[PDB]
Amino acid sequence: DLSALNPELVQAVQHVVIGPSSLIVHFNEVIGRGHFGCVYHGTLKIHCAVKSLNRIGEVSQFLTEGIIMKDFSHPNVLSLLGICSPLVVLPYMKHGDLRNFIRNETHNPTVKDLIGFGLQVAKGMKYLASKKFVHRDLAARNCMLDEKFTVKVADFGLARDMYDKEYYSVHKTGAKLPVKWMALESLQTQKFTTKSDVWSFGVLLWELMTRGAPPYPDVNTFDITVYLLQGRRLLQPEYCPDPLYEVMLKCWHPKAEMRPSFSELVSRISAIFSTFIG
Ligand SMILES: COc1ccc2c(OCc3nnc4ccc(-c5ccccc5)nn34)ccnc2c1
Repeated sequence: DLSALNPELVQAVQHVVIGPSSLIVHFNEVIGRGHFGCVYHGTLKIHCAVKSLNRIGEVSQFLTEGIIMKDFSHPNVLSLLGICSPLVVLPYMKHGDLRNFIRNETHNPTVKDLIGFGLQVAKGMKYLASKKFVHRDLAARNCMLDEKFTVKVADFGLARDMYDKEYYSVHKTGAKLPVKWMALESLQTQKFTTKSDVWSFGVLLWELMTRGAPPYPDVNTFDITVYLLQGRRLLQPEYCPDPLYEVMLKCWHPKAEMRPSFSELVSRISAIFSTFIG
């Protein structure tokens, strides 16, 4: 129903919609499980990941969401190939999510590699933030790697889901929130900003430098606000450089407006990264 869309967006429908004859989808093996649906191998011949929304609004809104997301193009942001319940068609990310990749006893990223994964995330977020887009759920689980180990910020738009339900807690609005990645003010208000994405990014850097350790494991869910207000932050991982820890502390500034922009994070991290060999 093209009449129900913003007249500005009608021309973009032909570029976001995938005709079912162009897409093969392999429902025989699940590759990813989200709360809203499963993910499967797909051949579009380009390799893709096809996300079902089986488990789950306005069809017009679903399309506008897809049109917004398809226009996003950055090497460190997961693209939308198109839509085909509607199926979400995404580039295939061979090496899965960042957290599982750094936890994997196969592959041996160096400290330089790990900082580089962080830098890539920062550049993806710099792009997203320049598009005035707030991610709300930045974490290592929610970023992915392709065949060339290019890290991409994912889990947004039509790809948004809870892909690891363990790290989401019920608030009172029944919202299921990633409390251990959330900024102080967001835990209090449930409002998310680019500056709260910056807090989440600091936690992500910590994940990278610990190779995917769970943050605050001896804290129980929403008692995190209490824990933080005692004057606490995540401790410096053994292999995390001093200046990288200083960056994390800046990301966790009590005053949202004093946290660094993603541009500044790209600048600071590029510098630290350049000091390393191998
Ligand atoms: C080789 O195996 C896969 C599996 C799922 C994929 C995929 O699912 C959609 C998606 N979009 N954004 C995100 C962010 C995080 C996760 C995720 C999935 C499982 C476990 C943990 C996290 N999926 N995810 C997209 C593209 N490539 C994929 C490749």
